[PDB]
Amino acid sequence: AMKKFFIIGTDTEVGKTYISTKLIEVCEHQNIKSLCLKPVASGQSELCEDVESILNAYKHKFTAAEINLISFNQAVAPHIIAAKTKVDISIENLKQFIEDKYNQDLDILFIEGAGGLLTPYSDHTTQLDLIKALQIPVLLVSAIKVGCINHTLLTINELNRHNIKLAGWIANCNDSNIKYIDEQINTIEELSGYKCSAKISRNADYLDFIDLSKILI
Amino acid sequence: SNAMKKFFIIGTDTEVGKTYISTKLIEVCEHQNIKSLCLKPVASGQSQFSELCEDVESILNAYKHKFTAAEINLISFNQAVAPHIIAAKTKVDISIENLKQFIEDKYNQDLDILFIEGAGGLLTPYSDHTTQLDLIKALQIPVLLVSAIKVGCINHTLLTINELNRHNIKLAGWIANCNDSNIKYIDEQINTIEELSGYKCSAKISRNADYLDFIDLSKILI
Ligand code: NA
Ligand code: NA
Ligand code: NA
Ligand code: NA
Ligand code: NA
Repeated sequence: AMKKFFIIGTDTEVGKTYISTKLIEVCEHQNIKSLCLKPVASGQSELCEDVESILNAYKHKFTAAEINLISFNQAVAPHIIAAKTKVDISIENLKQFIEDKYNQDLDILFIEGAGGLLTPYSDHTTQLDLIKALQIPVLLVSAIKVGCINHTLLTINELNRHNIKLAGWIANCNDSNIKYIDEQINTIEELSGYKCSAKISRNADYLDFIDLSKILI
Repeated sequence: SNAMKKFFIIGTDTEVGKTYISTKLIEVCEHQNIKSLCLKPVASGQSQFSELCEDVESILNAYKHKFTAAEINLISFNQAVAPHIIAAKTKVDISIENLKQFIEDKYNQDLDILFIEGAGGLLTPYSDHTTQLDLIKALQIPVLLVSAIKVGCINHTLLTINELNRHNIKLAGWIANCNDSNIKYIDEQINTIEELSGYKCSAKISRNADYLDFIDLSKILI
């Protein structure tokens, strides 16, 4: 009965990790047994910054080896760094790593990906290939800024083409200088047909936790 | 002109240097004595020096004012935000039918090439129920895709190409706009896009002018 969510962004640097920490915080506060994986990571803090962020959200209940399989140091590709260092980001190895968690006593398993939907894992594979092999739903994090509507709709359409369920989308309103935030969110909802699951801003709010909790119910 | 070739120019994101590429395409035509026109039917972002939008001014300057602002643009907004949002706030309807008529009305002119510069990405909205793609579909013309090479460009370029392919829209070519010389692994990213998409890059444009630039850009038109 374990719920599973593969977390992707609409672009690189949409605050996806920040959202993962908020989802972890909701589970922890509700005494829900959860785990958040970061199977592929880049950019060192010994451990990568996103790996450290997730371990810190769980108050070190888990280890880096329990959540991460492969790490890169340059903030470009995991995939271009993988080719430069002569290592592979293998779909089968990542699939086995994630599916191995399915018999743990968890209510929810989150899997934070390595950027966008078609972020490559090689010059012949993308993150979609892994998500499609897993046959699990996606949680899409959209950073609200000029151009986000095009990126959010493109990502939702690609998911639809490959019959990957969209469990929900989250508006990361990480920049209060962006004008017409509410209008951009309403447009994405209208054009996509998906109501926004949660509107998260820098200003901490309990509605964030109420809305985030509903994704998990 | 019955022989007129048409190209709808779109970007992988809102600020990818689309207009700079359009000015280079105009320059190749002007130099080869090819009769061309470049439209910017929907524009946003006021010029630094006039009441007109910056992209409208760039196109007019590229043609040395052989055309008027009314010939190249139908709808303009001062704010550099999603055009449909300003349109809704200012009681302006961005209509697919009106844009289609504005563009198709140029087809009886003595032009060898018609460029139409779009207003952001493929799915940038024109309203709460339409996007740029609806106009492109209605026009039945090929697209030129401008991709700014930067981290995240692979995902955006592949998503845009796949959306074109789903709606049976011809991709005339994609251009790598290497507008930021500080970006790491530029050739590796272009190579990844070519291998995953199946489309060889039509032209690699950098901050420094090159012979390859004009040869490659000319080949898109021939
Ligand atoms: Na296991
Ligand atoms: Na493949
Ligand atoms: Na589907
Ligand atoms: Na006419
Ligand atoms: Na529609």
